[PDB]
Parts: sequence; C-alpha cells; structure tokens
Amino acid sequence: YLLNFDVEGYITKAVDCGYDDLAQLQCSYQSFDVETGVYSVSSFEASP
Amino acid sequence: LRNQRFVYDTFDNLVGYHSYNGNYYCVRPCVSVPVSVIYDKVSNSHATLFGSVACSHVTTMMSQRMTKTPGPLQTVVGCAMGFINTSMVVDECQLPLGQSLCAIPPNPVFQIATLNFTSPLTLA
Amino acid sequence: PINSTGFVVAVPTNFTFGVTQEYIETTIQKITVDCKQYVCNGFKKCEELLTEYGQFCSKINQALHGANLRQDESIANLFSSIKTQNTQPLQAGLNGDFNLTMLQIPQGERKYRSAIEDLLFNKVTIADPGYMQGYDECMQQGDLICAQYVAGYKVLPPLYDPYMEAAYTSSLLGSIAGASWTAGLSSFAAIPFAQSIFYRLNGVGITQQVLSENQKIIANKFNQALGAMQTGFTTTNLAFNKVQDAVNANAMALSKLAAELSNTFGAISSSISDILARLDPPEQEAQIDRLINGRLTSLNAFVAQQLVRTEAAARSAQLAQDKVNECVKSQSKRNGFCGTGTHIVSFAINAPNGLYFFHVGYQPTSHVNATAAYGLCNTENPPKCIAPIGGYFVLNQTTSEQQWYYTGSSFFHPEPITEVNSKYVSMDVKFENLTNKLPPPLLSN
Amino acid sequence: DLICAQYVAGYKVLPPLYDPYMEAAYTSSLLGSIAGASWTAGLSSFAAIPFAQSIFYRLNGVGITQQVLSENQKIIANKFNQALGAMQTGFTTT
Amino acid sequence: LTEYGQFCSKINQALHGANLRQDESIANLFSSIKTQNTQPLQAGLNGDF
Amino acid sequence: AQIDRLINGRLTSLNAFVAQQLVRTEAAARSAQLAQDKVNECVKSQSKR
Amino acid sequence: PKCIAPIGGYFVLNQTTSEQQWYYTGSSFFHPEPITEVNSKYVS
Ligand SMILES: *[C@@H]1O[C@H](CO)[C@@H](O[C@@H]2O[C@H](CO)[C@@H](O[C@@H]3O[C@H](CO[C@H]4O[C@H](CO)[C@@H](O)[C@H](O[C@H]5O[C@H](CO)[C@@H](O)[C@H](O)[C@@H]5O[C@H]5O[C@H](CO)[C@@H](O)[C@H](O)[C@@H]5O)[C@@H]4O)[C@@H](O)[C@H](O[C@H]4O[C@H](CO)[C@@H](O)[C@H](O)[C@@H]4O[C@@H]4O[C@H](CO)[C@@H](O)[C@H](O)[C@H]4NC(C)=O)[C@@H]3O)[C@H](O)[C@H]2NC(C)=O)[C@H](O)[C@H]1NC(C)=O
Ligand SMILES: *[C@@H]1O[C@H](CO)[C@@H](O[C@@H]2O[C@H](CO)[C@@H](O)[C@H](O)[C@H]2NC(C)=O)[C@H](O)[C@H]1NC(C)=O
Ligand SMILES: *[C@@H]1O[C@H](CO)[C@@H](O[C@@H]2O[C@H](CO)[C@@H](O)[C@H](O)[C@H]2NC(C)=O)[C@H](O)[C@H]1NC(C)=O
Ligand SMILES: *[C@@H]1O[C@H](CO)[C@@H](O[C@@H]2O[C@H](CO)[C@@H](O)[C@H](O)[C@H]2NC(C)=O)[C@H](O)[C@H]1NC(C)=O
Ligand SMILES: *[C@@H]1O[C@H](CO)[C@@H](O[C@@H]2O[C@H](CO)[C@@H](O)[C@H](O)[C@H]2NC(C)=O)[C@H](O)[C@H]1NC(C)=O
Ligand SMILES: *[C@@H]1O[C@H](CO)[C@@H](O[C@@H]2O[C@H](CO)[C@@H](O)[C@H](O)[C@H]2NC(C)=O)[C@H](O)[C@H]1NC(C)=O
Ligand SMILES: *[C@@H]1O[C@H](CO)[C@@H](O[C@@H]2O[C@H](CO)[C@@H](O)[C@H](O)[C@H]2NC(C)=O)[C@H](O)[C@H]1NC(C)=O
Ligand SMILES: *[C@@H]1O[C@H](CO)[C@@H](O)[C@H](O)[C@H]1NC(C)=O
Repeated sequence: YLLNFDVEGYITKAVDCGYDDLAQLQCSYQSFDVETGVYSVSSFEASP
Repeated sequence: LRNQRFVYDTFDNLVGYHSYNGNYYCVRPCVSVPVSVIYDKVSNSHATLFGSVACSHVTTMMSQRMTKTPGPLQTVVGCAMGFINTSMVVDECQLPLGQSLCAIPPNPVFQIATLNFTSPLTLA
Repeated sequence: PINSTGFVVAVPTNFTFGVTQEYIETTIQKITVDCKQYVCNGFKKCEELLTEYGQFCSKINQALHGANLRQDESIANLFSSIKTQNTQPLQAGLNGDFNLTMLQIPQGERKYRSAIEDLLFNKVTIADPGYMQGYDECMQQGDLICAQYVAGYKVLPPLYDPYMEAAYTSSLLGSIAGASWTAGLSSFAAIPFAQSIFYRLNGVGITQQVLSENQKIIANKFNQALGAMQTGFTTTNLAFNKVQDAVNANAMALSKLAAELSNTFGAISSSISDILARLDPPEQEAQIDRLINGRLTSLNAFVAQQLVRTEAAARSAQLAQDKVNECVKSQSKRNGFCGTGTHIVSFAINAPNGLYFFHVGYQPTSHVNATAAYGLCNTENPPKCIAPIGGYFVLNQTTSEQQWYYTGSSFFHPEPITEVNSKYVSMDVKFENLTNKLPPPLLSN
Repeated sequence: DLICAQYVAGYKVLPPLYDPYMEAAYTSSLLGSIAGASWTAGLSSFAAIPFAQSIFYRLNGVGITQQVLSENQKIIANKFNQALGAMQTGFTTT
Repeated sequence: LTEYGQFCSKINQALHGANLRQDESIANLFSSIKTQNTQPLQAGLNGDF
Repeated sequence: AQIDRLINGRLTSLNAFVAQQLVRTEAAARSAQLAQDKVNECVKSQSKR
Repeated sequence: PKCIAPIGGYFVLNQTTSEQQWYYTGSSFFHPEPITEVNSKYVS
C-alpha cells in the first residue's frame, strides 16, 4: 500500500498498488501526484 | 542429437528437449509482456499500451485487476487500450508514443493522432 | 619563390569534382529496464528479499526514463526546421544537364528512401526490434531482440517513423538552390539548380567566359562524381566504418546486459530455481542475496553508461545541425569544414542512427606556374595604381615592356584588364612601373 | 616503477601509431603553409609569396594603411622578433 | 576463473576496440600532409623576421 | 571461498577501468577534431573571428 | 556591351503580380527605387 501521513500522524489516504496500472505508477514514484507523461511499469505477472 | 535428449546453448541454459513421444520442443524461460501507462495530470485520466503485442494475446492474457469502453486497438507500436482511432492530424503534442504517433488527452477516452509537418512556402 | 619582381603562382589548368563523405550520429537506441524482473526473474522468494532494496530499483527506472526523455527533446529540436524552411520543387532526373536521380525519392504505397539511401542501408546488418508485434513473432520460437522478454528490458521505438525522416531529407534537398549575392536571409529566390551551381563556381574564382565555354564538360564531370558514390560503401572508407561502429555499440550494450544474468557472483549457481532446489534456509537466502547485490550493482553501471552515451549523442546532434546549416543550406568559405578542396555544394541523407553527408568539392588536377605582379602603376606625376579583384595579374606564358593580363584564381585563362576585374589602390614600391601597353584603367587620356 | 609494473601486474603500454620524425614532418608541413595570398576567393591556387610580404598583407587587411606600413617596416619587424623571443622563457606554473 | 571465462574476453575486446578507434582518429589528423602545398622557408631571417 | 572474493573484486575493478578508458578515448577524439579546426582556421589562414 | 548587376539586392519590376521599367530593391524589404551607381556594379 501507498500511505499518506498528515502532520499529526494519522493516515488520511492510501493507494492499493496492485489495483491497476496507474496505482502501480503512483507506488513506483512514492507519490500521489505524478507528472503528465508516458511511463514503463511492471510487466504482467507470469507464474507457472 | 536425439539420443542425448537435451539441447543447450553457449551459456549452458536448456533450449530444447527430445520427448519420448517422438517430437522436439523448443524451450524458453517464462516471459512477461511490456506495459506502458499514458497519464494526463490535468484531466486525471489514463490509458495503456502493450508494446510489441498483438491485441489477441493481450485479450487472452487478461483472462489468466482492472485490466484483467472502446475495444483494444492495434497500432504500429502495439495494442492500445482506452483509445479511439482518430483520423486526426497534429504538428505538436505532449504524449508521443513513437513512430510518429501521439495521444490526445480528453478535454475535461484518449485519441490517437499522427504527426505531420508541412513546409511553410513552396515557390515554383 | 622567384628572385625577380612579382611572384610565381600555380594556377589550375584542369579539374575534377571530389566527394568527401562524413557520418554524424544523432541518437542511440532507447532502453528501459524492469528492475524487479531483471533481478528476481519472477520468483516470489527472491522478490520478498528484494523489498528491502525497494528504493534502488525505482531510482534505476527513473534515471532511464529521464535519459530517454532528454533524447526525445533533442531529436525534436533537430527536425523542427521542416516547419520554417522555404523550398523549391526540383525536376525528376535531369535539372539542366545535372542528373540528380540517385538523391531523389522515386515516384501503390509511396517510397521513403532514395536509391543511394537504399544502397547504404543494404550494406548494414541491423536486427529488427519488432515494434508492432515482435512478442508474438518471438513466441513462434525457432536473439538479443527476443531476449527482451526473458531478461526484462525493452527497446522503445524512436520518436519519428521513416516517412518523417524522408520528409526531412526532402526538405534539405529543396533548400539548396537559391541566390548568392544577397546579404540577409529573409528573401527566397526560385533560381533553378543548374544556375545556382554556376553562380557558386563563379564565386570561387572561375570567370564567366570559362563557364560559358565549358558548360557540358562541367555537367559531365559533376554527373561522374555523383555516380561513383553508389559503389563506394566499403571497409576502407572511414565514414562507413563509423556507421557500422554506431550499430555495434548499440548491440554491445544489450549483449552485456543479457550476459550479466549468467554471473554467479560466487554463489553455487546463477539460476534461482537451482538454488531453491539444492539448499535450505538460512543458507538459501544468503545465496540469493549474493545474486541480488551483484545484479543491482551491475544495473547501476549500465545506467551510468547509458547516461554518458545519451549526452554524447545530443552533442553530436548539435554538430549535425551546424553542418546542415553551414554546408547544405549554404556554400562554405571555411577551409576544411565542408569536405576537402574548394566547397561547392553538399547533400545529406538518412543513415542508421544519424546523418550521412556527401561534400562535393572543386579539385584541380594539373597546374601551370604563372608569372604574376602584385599590382600595376603608370608614370604620371601623381601615379595611378591598380590591383586585381578575385584573381591575378599575369603574363600570357606557361614558362622590359610586358603585356599583362587578368585571370581568375581558380582556372588559368588570361583576359584583358578592365574596370570589371581591377580596382584603384595606394602606391606600393612592389608594383610594376609601366611605360608602354597600359591597360585602359591606367590611361591618362 | 609504473613502467616496470607492466610485467608484474599484467598490463602493457602500446606504442603510438607514428614516431617523432612523422610528428616533425607534420609540424614542418604546417610551417610551410603559412605564407601565401590574401585577396583571392577560392582555395585552388598556391602563390609563393615570401613570409615578410604575407605578414605585411595581413597587417594591411586589419586597418593599417600602406603609408604607415612603409614608414614602420623595421619597427614592426623588431616588435615581432621581441614577441617571438619571449615565448622561450614563459612555460611556468602561472 | 574458468567459470568466468566470458567476462575476461569481453574486457580484452573492449580495450582492443578503443585503441583501434584512437588509431583511426590520429591517422585522420595527420593525413593532410599528403594534400598540403608548401613553400620552403629560409634558415633564420625571412626578410627582417 | 577466499580466492573467489579476490576474483570477483578484481573483475569488477577491471570493468570500471574499461569504462573509464572508453570515456577518455571518446573525449580525446573530440579534442582532436577541435585541433584540426584550429589548424585550418588560425594556422593555415588569418581569422576574422 | 555594358552590363550591370545589383549590389545587396535585386533588379525588379514595380508590380505585385517588351520594354519594361526596371528598379532596385533591398533584399529584406520590397521598396522599388531608381537604379544608380550606388546600388549597382559593372560585370562581364
Ligand atoms: C502523416 O504521418 C503518418 C505517420 O508518418 C503517415 O502514415 C504512415 O503512412 C505510411 C504510408 O502510407 C504507412 O506505411 C505503410 O505501413 C504498412 C504497415 O506497416 C506496419 O506493418 C508492417 C507489416 O504488416 C510492418 O512491416 C511495418 O514495420 C516495418 O516497417 C516500418 C517502416 O514502414 C519500420 O519502421 C518497422 O520497424 C518495420 O521494419 C522492419 O521491416 C521493414 C520491411 O521489411 C524493414 O525495411 C525494416 O528494416 C525492418 O526489418 C509496420 O509495423 C506497410 O505494410 C506498408 O508497406 C508498403 O509500403 C512500403 C513503402 O512503400 C513498402 O516498403 C512495403 O513493401 C509495402 O509496399 C506495398 O504497399 C502497397 C500498398 O499498401 C501494397 O499494395 C503492396 O502489396 C506492397 N508491396 C510490397 C512491395 O511490399 C507501408 O509501409 C505507415 O504505416 C503510416 N503510419 C501510421 C499510419 O502511423 C501519413 O501517411 C502522413 N499523412 C500524410 C498526408 O502525409
Ligand atoms: C484510423 O482510421 C483510418 C480509416 O478511417 C485508418 O486508415 C486506413 O488504414 C488502412 C490500412 O492501413 C488503409 O488501407 C486505408 O487506406 C486507410 N485509410 C485512410 C483514409 O487513410 C487508419 O489506419 C486508422 N488508424 C489507426 C487504426 O491507428
Ligand atoms: C582534363 O583531364 C581529363 C582527364 O584526364 C582529360 O580527358 C582525357 O583526355 C584524353 C586526351 O588528352 C582523352 O583520350 C581521354 O578520353 C579523356 N578522358 C575523359 C574525357 O574522361 C582532358 O582532356 C583534360 N583537359 C585538358 C588537359 O584541358
Ligand atoms: C542518371 O543516373 C542514373 C543512375 O545514377 C541513371 O539511371 C540508371 O540507368 C541505367 C541505364 O538505363 C539503368 O540500368 C539503371 O537501373 C538506372 N538507375 C536508376 C533508375 O536508379 C539515369 O538514366 C541517368 N539519367 C540520365 C538521363 O542520364
Ligand atoms: C594567350 O596565349 C595563347 C597561346 O599560348 C593564345 O592562344 C591562341 O590564340 C589564337 C587566337 O585565338 C588561337 O588561334 C590559337 O589556337 C590559340 N592557341 C592555343 C594553344 O590555345 C591566346 O589567344 C592568348 N590570349 C590572349 C592573347 O589573350
Ligand atoms: C617603381 O618605381 C618607383 C619609383 O618611381 C620605385 O620606387 C623606389 O623603390 C625603391 C625600392 O625598390 C625605394 O628604395 C625607393 O625609395 C623608391 N622610390 C620612390 C620615389 O618611392 C619602385 O620600386 C618601382 N617598382 C618596381 C620596379 O617594382
Ligand atoms: C511603384 O508602384 C506603386 C504603386 O503600386 C507606386 O505607389 C504610388 O506612388 C504614388 C506617387 O508617390 C502615390 O501617390 C501613391 O499613393 C502610391 N500608391 C501606393 C499604393 O503606395 C510607387 O510610387 C511606384 N514606385 C516607383 C515608381 O518608383
Ligand atoms: C507566389 O507564388 C506561389 C506559387 O509559386 C503561390 O503559392 C503564392 O500564393 C504566391 N504569392 C503571392 C503573394 O501571390
């Protein structure tokens, strides 16, 4: 999960990293605010 | 050689196998498809491009969380999701996709357009 | 030098057109790496250990993304002049007596390469990256290109497709012909190619009479020089060697990336599946940690190398822009910058990873030793003195009162001295003092 | 030390492509290409104008008129010789 | 070391390529000797220079 | 195991040396081009720049 | 024959579209002016 803490220490919002591709981009940058662009993200998982 | 049963490459990785059913199988390590994300901050929307993948394989692999309204679209750089083909034409853009393609964000689905530059003055 | 008055000068009596070839790189191949797939090859146990190194993989990915972004900006800057360059349409084949067929796109789907570009690309072995559907093609198993999907790196397509590159090189071919005598850069004259060439020749010292007498000969020599570029791409030539070197640097980067996955780094194996099969905790995790640390250090080295190469390519692209502006879109007066000999005209074509130039130069083949004068004066009470304009005052010999003539500095052809080819100057003791056979500018009557 | 360490550590310094006599040939080629004409357009002809005359043509082209040059020949040569002679003593830390 | 055989060869080949490229670059610089017209100078004084 | 430590360390160090030499060689080739330009502009002619 | 060529400009007709009245203009801004020895030179 990506967690945002306020000044008092509470968790105010979060991102589930494995929900979709945008959530993965946000978790990679450790940020809720990403710049406009074209990014490469984690490939589709291949398991036996 | 079939009687040696295993075929290897120069790094001593297995690349082939002779089965007792009589067939020969090429062997490859498990592969993963590339994924790219097109994001527009102003509208807070996104789309995806599977580079080098035909739309059929990605259609199947999804059945194997959200990725798994327009259908997938084939471009010269791979299969695109969340995009409408626009016969549109531009001379500048923010989100290039390679091979003279770029993505037009929605003014608050994405549009695919081409890049074409024109000479200012032609004099015979 | 001669001990007498005046000086000796070697002036050409015959000439050929020489071609100097030069290759200038403008890009490298763009690579992105999925750090987690490269390091852990899709094994859950390795990935659990890697989470304690989570910051470093993201930094690797972001560095590569920045470098590719900077190259895209640099290549966009080079191509942007298409939108601001006035052009004049050429004729198919012969322009006057000049044959430009090899440099033009032949006139189903339209072609995007000239004949000479086709000949150059056919002599270079380049692997197909498969931008459209290469994943399925590699699925049809039967190397470095197919290793993308195993090792976890991806070759990204370039910003512009080949039809845009053909548009650029056609914009260059349409900006050659034009005026020569004008100061600024604001006007655009639609002077045909042959007339432009003859203006360029007149400006390097070949007089109008010589040009009118040798029109067809000059065109034939030019056509002969153009026709021989076809058969030149070989091991001997430095520019073609540079083309192959650029291709090889691109291939070597990928091969070194893939080979590092076979390094054991002192573990019992380079394969995680073998390590999981043969050992148990806690010895198992120490062995995997060796591979994790080794592969991360190796990726750091790869990223540093790619940054360096990208910066160098951007500098080289700036040099290519300078060469286009100085040698292709105008005639150069700089010694040695636009080929060898006296520069006449240059053409630019596409090549793998950059631009390929043909610099056409005026090259003398035989000379005559001519006897020359620094200047000429009469013997009036206040003397009147003249000096040549763009040429020499010479005697009409190929070996007292003497009959002085004028010649252009690039081809020996004595002509009468007139106010067209001479100017008035201050007196100098080196000048010849003339009593008889004064040229008209020196006549007191 | 670093030279003799080649054979211990297992690296080798390779000789350069050309010997010093070829380098001297190059720098003598440069010294023989200075003198020449100034008023001509192209690059196809070669005039055998002595060095001193070439220098005086170069001075006239940057705005020193012929009368001044004729009145100051020896002074100009002496100033030039003084400037050349001081390169000898300059190689230093500064 | 034989289990690291590929890496030593790559090191040697990289160095060989770099030295080859420098040899080509230095040859290109010196080549103008063959195309440069020259005039002989005088020993010592040329005029008063 | 002790010898393997030396093997791995020395191979990584040689990789670094090779990268540095590549960089220096490329820079020297660029500098040689600049020298050729200076010869052509300042030695073989008079400069107006 | 005696022949002339422009200096830093063009010999043009005074139109924005036999015996013709030729003028001179500077190459960076269209403004026809009379042809004189200030803006022309003798050539072969
Ligand atoms: C505004 O800008 C846009 C963007 O620039 C312009 O749109 C482009 O317009 C061109 C011209 O119409 C389009 O070109 C066609 O594209 C077809 C599809 O190509 C894809 O699929 C191919 C497989 O089906 C695939 O091979 C191809 O990729 C290869 O080639 C491209 C370059 O074309 C490379 O970049 C790729 O890397 C890749 O290269 C590898 O393969 C090459 C071929 O072997 C090698 O040379 C290379 O080294 C690599 O190994 C791509 O993914 C394509 O089928 C069309 O091909 C025909 O035309 C070309 C050019 O003349 C010929 O070379 C071909 O042989 C083929 O010829 C004949 O075509 C006619 C008509 O189709 C057909 O009847 C006949 O049977 C064919 N016969 C023969 C002899 O083969 C062609 O390349 C391009 O796709 C558009 N791009 C878009 C839409 O994004 C737009 O026009 C501009 N608008 C204006 C007004 O100017
Ligand atoms: C967008 O749509 C146009 C049609 O409106 C597609 O263009 C056609 O593509 C085929 C296959 O290459 C050609 O045979 C036709 O001649 C094209 N028509 C026109 C009008 O150009 C175009 O390829 C689409 N772009 C995509 C799918 O990205
Ligand atoms: C300029 O050089 C060319 C090439 O050497 C000369 O052309 C040749 O002249 C001889 C006769 O002297 C013919 O037999 C050849 O067939 C010519 N070769 C061609 C035309 O390619 C040409 O005569 C020279 N011009 C001079 C000396 O004024
Ligand atoms: C201009 O030069 C080109 C070659 O550079 C000539 O074209 C070739 O002509 C031969 C003989 O007809 C053909 O076999 C080749 O296939 C042609 N090559 C092409 C078309 O690329 C062309 O004929 C010359 N033009 C003239 C009028 O001299
Ligand atoms: C310069 O000298 C040459 C001879 O060295 C003259 O050439 C001859 O001119 C006559 C008259 O036109 C011709 O009939 C001859 O055939 C020419 N001979 C050659 C070898 O070309 C030339 O006319 C002289 N130029 C002058 C006086 O301006
Ligand atoms: C042309 O004639 C003038 C004299 O009218 C010569 O001038 C003399 O040149 C010598 C050097 O050669 C000087 O020492 C004298 O002072 C000069 N006299 C004057 C009055 O200036 C000149 O040298 C002659 N040029 C030649 C023969 O090339
Ligand atoms: C060139 O032609 C223009 C017309 O196209 C002339 O302009 C006119 O000149 C007269 C006399 O000065 C003015 O009264 C008009 O107002 C001008 N018209 C315009 C539209 O400016 C111009 O004088 C001509 N130049 C010449 C003959 O040198
Ligand atoms: C000049 O001629 C070109 C065609 O060569 C035409 O496109 C352009 O509109 C013309 N300009 C004017 C001012 O009429």
